[PDB]
Amino acid sequence: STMKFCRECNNILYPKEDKEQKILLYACRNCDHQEVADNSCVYRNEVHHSVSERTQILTDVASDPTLPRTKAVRCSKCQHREAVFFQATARGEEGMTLFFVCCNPNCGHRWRE
Amino acid sequence: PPMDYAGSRPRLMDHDVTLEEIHKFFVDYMISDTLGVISTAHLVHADRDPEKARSQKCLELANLHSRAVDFAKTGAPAEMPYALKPREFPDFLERFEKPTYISESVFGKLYRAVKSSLA
Amino acid sequence: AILGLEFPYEILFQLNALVHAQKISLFAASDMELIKILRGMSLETALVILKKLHQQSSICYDPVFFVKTQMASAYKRLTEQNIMSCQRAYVTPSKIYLLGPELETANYVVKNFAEHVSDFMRVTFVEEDWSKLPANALSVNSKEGYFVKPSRTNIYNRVLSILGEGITVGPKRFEFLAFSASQLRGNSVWMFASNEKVKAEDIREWMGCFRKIRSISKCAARMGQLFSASRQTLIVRAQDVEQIPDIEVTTDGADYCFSDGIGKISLAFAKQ
Ligand SMILES: [Zn+2]
Ligand SMILES: [Zn+2]
Repeated sequence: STMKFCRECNNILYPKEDKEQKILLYACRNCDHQEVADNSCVYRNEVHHSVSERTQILTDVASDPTLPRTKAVRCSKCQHREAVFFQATARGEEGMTLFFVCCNPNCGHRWRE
Repeated sequence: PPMDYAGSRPRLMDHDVTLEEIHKFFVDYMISDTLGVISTAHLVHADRDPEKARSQKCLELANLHSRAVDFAKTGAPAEMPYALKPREFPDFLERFEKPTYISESVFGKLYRAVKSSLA
Repeated sequence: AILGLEFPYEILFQLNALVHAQKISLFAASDMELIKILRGMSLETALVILKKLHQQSSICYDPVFFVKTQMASAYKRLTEQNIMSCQRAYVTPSKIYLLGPELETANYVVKNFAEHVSDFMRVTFVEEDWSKLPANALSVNSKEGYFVKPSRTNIYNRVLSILGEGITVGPKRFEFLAFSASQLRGNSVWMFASNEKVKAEDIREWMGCFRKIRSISKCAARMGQLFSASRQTLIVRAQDVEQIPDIEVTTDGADYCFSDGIGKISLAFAKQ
């Protein structure tokens, strides 16, 4: 995913490998010029999920799923059953611990397992 | 049948103790230390509501008391709810400032008998 | 720095306890004449007159006139009934109160460190009325943003600073060793004054290695569990110890263990 123009004729160069040279080289078919490569890099692409361009807004691809909700747990500050539970790591602890967030709009209370 | 004895999940750190988190835990022990009020609330609810130790409120209070006892072992706060406060105390207590209500349970009868014997 | 001499630590601690008590004011005991008189005398007579002054029913205004008008065993006590003189300190948000060398039952940690009897001090964090600290005085809740987040008060930072920096009394600086399970429920903690011979970390590593425990509460519990009153007995090496396997039963998907802390003993060991 990289390209450069040789100074001799200002044309694109294609990478190639030589067994005897054992070094990356760039030469073009337009003119006869071989130049030494830099950093030994022939491809560098950041992985992205922007494949369905101009299509993720109409059809809901569900890129960010919604957190599950449960009604078995009962809140402490208020007597509301609906709550949001998820797993996340602590500040310094290891593993996944279950958390809870109250769904009452007037409560705004969160507690651990 | 007895209640479940399974405790909370232990919390394990990724690094050794630097003598600071222990101080944080020691200071935070005072905060949210509701060990002494759960028993009083359970006694008040048992004296007020008939058929005590049968409703779900008593089970919740017992679970909270067990968690509070386990707080000294594992860092799991009791999280005492606000709506569970009794806001009323029977005769056989030293909370003179708090409102006092006449109890008609077995404890009330025993306290009345003791008062009559003393007088 | 005002004294700038070789004044003994015990007399200075007793004087501080007197000042903290409602007996003598700060300036009434900071004069040059009083320290000059109390510098060179008999130690036992000085302790006797100091405790007699402490036992005064009313407030003393002139200590100089009062003191003018007035005029080994620790190891045996520990081996007999575990009797030690432990200093007790009360830390309040406003000031600090020193009760003094009150007699109390000795624990295991002082059996092998009986020489530093005065280095051990009990520190309890109480309110101004010497009562328990209310929950509203530490980490008062406040609603900031979408969720409520507790806000630490200045008393929280003061307690943290006291625990970290330590308490300095005379030519000593006490350090945090550990706290027992009973002391955890009463907001009490042990403090040991560091010395050139044995320091707080030396005692901490002598008790055991606690880096294996990765739980904050479990590590503190294991470090403070070895502070209960006990009677000294003979010493047994680590050559004759059994490893009897235990029994475990798993029913209904629940782990039930019969042997939690049970053990086995012989008749000769019981007789000894
Ligand atoms: Zn070219
Ligand atoms: Zn709620």
